[PDB]
Amino acid sequence: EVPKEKEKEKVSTAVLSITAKAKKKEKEKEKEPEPNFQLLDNPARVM
Amino acid sequence: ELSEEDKQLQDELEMLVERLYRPALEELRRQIRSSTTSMTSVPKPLKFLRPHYGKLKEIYENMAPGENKRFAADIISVLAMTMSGERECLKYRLVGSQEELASWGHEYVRHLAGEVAKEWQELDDAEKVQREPLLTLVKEIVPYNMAHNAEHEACDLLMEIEQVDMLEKDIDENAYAKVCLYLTSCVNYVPEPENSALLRCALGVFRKFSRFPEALRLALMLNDMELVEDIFTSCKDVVVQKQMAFMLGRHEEYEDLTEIMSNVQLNSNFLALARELDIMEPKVPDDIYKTHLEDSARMNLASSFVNGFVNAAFGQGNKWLYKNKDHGMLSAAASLGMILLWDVDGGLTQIDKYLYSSEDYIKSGALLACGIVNSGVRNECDPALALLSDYVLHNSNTMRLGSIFGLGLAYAGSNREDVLTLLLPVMGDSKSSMEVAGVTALACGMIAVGSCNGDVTSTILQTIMEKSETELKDTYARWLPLGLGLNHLGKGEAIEAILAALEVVSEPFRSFANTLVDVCAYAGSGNVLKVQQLLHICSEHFDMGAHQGVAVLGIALIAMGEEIGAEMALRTFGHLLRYGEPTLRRAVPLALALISVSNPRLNILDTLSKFSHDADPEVSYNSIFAMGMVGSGTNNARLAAMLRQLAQYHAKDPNNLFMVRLAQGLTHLGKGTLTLCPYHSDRQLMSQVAVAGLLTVLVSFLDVRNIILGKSHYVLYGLVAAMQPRM
Amino acid sequence: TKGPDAASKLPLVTPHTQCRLKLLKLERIKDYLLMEEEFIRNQEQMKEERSKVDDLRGTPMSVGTLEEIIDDNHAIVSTSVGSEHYVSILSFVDKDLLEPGCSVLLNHKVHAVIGVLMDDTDPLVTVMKVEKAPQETYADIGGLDNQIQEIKESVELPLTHPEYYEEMGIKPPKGVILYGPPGTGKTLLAKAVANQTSATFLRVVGSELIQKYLGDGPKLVRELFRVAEEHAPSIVFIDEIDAIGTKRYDSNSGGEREIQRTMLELLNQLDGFDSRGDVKVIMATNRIETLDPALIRPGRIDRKIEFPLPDEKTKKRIFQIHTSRMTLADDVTLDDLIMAKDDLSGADIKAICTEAGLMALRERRMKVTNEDFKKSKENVLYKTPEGLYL
Ligand SMILES: Nc1ncnc2c1ncn2[C@@H]1O[C@H](COP(=O)(O)OP(=O)(O)OP(=O)(O)O)[C@@H](O)[C@H]1O
Ligand SMILES: [Mg+2]
Repeated sequence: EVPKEKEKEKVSTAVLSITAKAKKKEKEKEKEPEPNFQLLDNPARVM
Repeated sequence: ELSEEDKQLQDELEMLVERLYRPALEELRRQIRSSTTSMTSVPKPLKFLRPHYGKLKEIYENMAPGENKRFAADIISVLAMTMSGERECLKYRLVGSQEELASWGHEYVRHLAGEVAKEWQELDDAEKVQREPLLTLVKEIVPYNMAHNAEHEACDLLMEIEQVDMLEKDIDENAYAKVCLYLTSCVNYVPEPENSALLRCALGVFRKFSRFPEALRLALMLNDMELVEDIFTSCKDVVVQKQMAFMLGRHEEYEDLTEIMSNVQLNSNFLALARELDIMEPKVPDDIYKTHLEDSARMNLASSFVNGFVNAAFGQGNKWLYKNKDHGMLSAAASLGMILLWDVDGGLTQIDKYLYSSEDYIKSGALLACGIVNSGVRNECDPALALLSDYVLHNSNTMRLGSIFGLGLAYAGSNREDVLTLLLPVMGDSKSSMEVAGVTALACGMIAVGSCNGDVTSTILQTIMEKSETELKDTYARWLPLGLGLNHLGKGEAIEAILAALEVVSEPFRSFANTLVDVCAYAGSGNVLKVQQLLHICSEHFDMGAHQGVAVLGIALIAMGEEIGAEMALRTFGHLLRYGEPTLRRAVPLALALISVSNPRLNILDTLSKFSHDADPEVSYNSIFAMGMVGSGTNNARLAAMLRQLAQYHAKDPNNLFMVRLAQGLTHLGKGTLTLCPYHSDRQLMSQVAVAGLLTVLVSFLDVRNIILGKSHYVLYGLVAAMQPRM
Repeated sequence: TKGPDAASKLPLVTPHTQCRLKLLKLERIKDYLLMEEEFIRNQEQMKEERSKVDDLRGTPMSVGTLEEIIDDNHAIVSTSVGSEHYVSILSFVDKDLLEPGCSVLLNHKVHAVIGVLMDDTDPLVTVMKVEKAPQETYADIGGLDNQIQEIKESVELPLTHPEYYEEMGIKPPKGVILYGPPGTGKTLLAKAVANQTSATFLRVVGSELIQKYLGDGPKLVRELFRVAEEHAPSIVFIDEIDAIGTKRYDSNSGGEREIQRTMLELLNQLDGFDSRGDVKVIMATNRIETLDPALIRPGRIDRKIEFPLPDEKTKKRIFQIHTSRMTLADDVTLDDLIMAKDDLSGADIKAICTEAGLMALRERRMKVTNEDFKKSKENVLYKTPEGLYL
């Protein structure tokens, strides 16, 4: 499949030492078997 | 080493741990005499019972109540705080009936405080039952701290994870210098609304000690007008009530309380301090310049701007006003009114004489003169209100474009319902013109001053809901966001609903809307997550420009408290303009200016100079206006000299010469008597007055080519609205 | 005349006593610094014709010294072999930067004019340049108030207030000696100037201007002062000038005459024929009686600052500074050392404090005591016959 060119992503926000605190505060506030046959057609790619 | 007697003590410890239980408890606990020793570290029994730590811990595990199990916990927990043995064993010991700490040392007290803190962070809202014993603990420790002058550590415990009132309430008296200033600094640098928590904590300290001309200014930091009246209520001494009224105006006996609040005599005080070291001298532009040391309407505008910025409010026109050529607009009439600032007495007469005069450029200027003169002074007999409300109601530019900014000048920072009802219905401006709608939003916001007025917010929201796709992304339609921001200042996270509502606006626009709303919101306090957001929104490369511009202005506005933060932001902005796009480069000077207005530090001056002579005229204009803003109201030296060198370099550049001469006029602005600096009190107030003017000025100068070199000039007189005396 | 360079200094958290306020402030520094680093990494990672032209440019470009430009496209250059050539001039040079003595760039094979290298400052001077900001601001300078005021008038005020002098035609002082006994603050009052001065600071050591090659010293000095003038409205700190400053004598050796030549070039720079820009010279010395009037003159050295052994009040303030960051014991009165009129330097006070802390540490303690201060003084101090007077 065509390799989906991914967006040029950055590095994380890094620890500003109250990033986790702010995230926690916001969070608290918010609170098939494969078959056993093939049945090949008449020209059969039989390896 | 192990001197013979030291080894004998070690052998005593060995026998004690190897050997019923009452003597063991007695002597093992008394061996903490080493820690209680007023003059010693390295408590010998601590670290002599190091190999026995595991044995003692397992013995306690396999221990049951009785004669033992009571005082052995003390030794277990001291050996713990030395190594391992957390608050589970600490509180088991305390339940062992020893919380006094008298038999233990300051070292153990501090270690216990830290241990309590770290369990509190480790825990969540669940298992809150354990907190209550820990609260009684903290209550038992804090008196020990106020005894042994560990006030920093006590305030640490109080600020820890939350807000606390009991201690600073029970912090004795006449020793509050620390709890005052040190907690003021902690406040200045807090990241959360527990800022406001520490704010009213310090306020309560002041109130308990019945000396609060510091909670005076703390009132403004506490965005609670109700608290403002609460402080105003007591005012048991008229002598201090007078000072409080003067402070309120700058930012029983009812005859003069409202008079001082409205500052009907601030003009008298300013003129008296002018007489003190008199500089009263109607002047000529060249002297502010030095053209001897080396008649376009552009030169007329430059001369008028410098003259007004210098002689503002000194009470000293049509003859020299008459030289108009297209862009020869009401600038000079507003300049005369400004030179007459706060002089209502003669202001009425002069403005009436020059309003009964020629076409729009003489009547809109008169209305702006009335408003700008009324700025900063109020009275029961409302001045200029009748003229503003009756005249100039037709749909058109010029007239209302000036009149609405005049009304904002008259009654900015009032939140008065009468002018609100005057301006909100008139905000409907799809009938009128686009710049008129912009200035109407400007005045509405400048009066709102962060009032969070639902009505004005609705007006702005409906105006922006009225959308013309091509009009939005052309120019001169960003003052709806500006007014929204002015209506909402520093209220914290109470902006998400507005952001969600605005999220319907078209993608190419509304970047400015969101950014300017966000910056007019939380700012001055300093939030690292927020400035991270600002820097990242700058950092997404776009191969929009004004979006990064507003982001830059926001970094400036947010980094206006902590001087440490301001300097680091200077570093960041140097990086930005170095590795930045032209829009980002243009925006950087505005941020520098906001960081240091009228505080001309050599570093900012040097950086702006080095970036001045740029290939982009917009960059050059931004840099030279940044020079003007850093030097404003200071007469600072060598700024004029280097600026004249810059002018001579740009000898034949018309726009550059005009703007640089404006920068010189700013440099000599107010002859030092007026400064644009925010933070009037203790350099610690995001002053609702003049922040609106400064922010409007910076937003407008985000694009200088289109608006400034266009059909409008009221930005300069908005900056004047921001002006304030330095005496 | 490129313009001031100065140094980059991070802000200084006001508290020094170990405090959660200090922790918070320093974490503020941390977070803005991390933010700067992010922006850098993100933007510079997350985000033709001149390339081929510079490829055509000779990759191992050499450096010559231009001499007697000729014509519009044919300039004479030299080489580091004593040879010289009539080289060609390409279309890549800005032109008008080519002056005799200019250190030009040349192509390895073609030997053409392929650059101007308007950046060549000798390594012996660029290493001496100052780019760090030594944390010694005017807060640890106990007392010395008059000396600090004079040095501030000399160094700061013609930068942060160039209006007082222009208002009355006077011109600011150009040079200041700091002279005195062994340990008074003559170098602290230079460090603090480096701190608070937004102007370039230039280390200098007198023992650094004496060069092996004959005639090289009175070229290193010219390089130093040319760098000072060109690169900034700056300050030049010649520490220990008594290393070259001795009085000129007739002499009978080569080295002494060479040292005197270095002196003469220094003097010609300070006040020569032509002029001096905004370079302010700060010189230091232990003995001012052993210097040449030529450099002690009040045209090159407009101010002289004694640093007398600090008096009683200054000595008190110095103990205050150098014990402030220590856990003192309430039984310690910092006056036993003050009252005694024994020659005590600022460095001597510092050493007393350090040694006292050490004696406590040996006593197995981390907070000073009066006996510890007594022992520290007694074991630190290093060094008229009785009855001849009185
Ligand atoms: N006023 C002062 N306050 C504090 N420390 C001082 C003071 N004066 C001198 N010192 C001490 O000076 C030491 C540095 O040496 P100082 O600058 O005194 O030497 P100097 O003899 O004047 O000059 P040089 O370093 O050229 O020999 C520092 O450790 C500092 O402790
Ligand atoms: Mg020294």
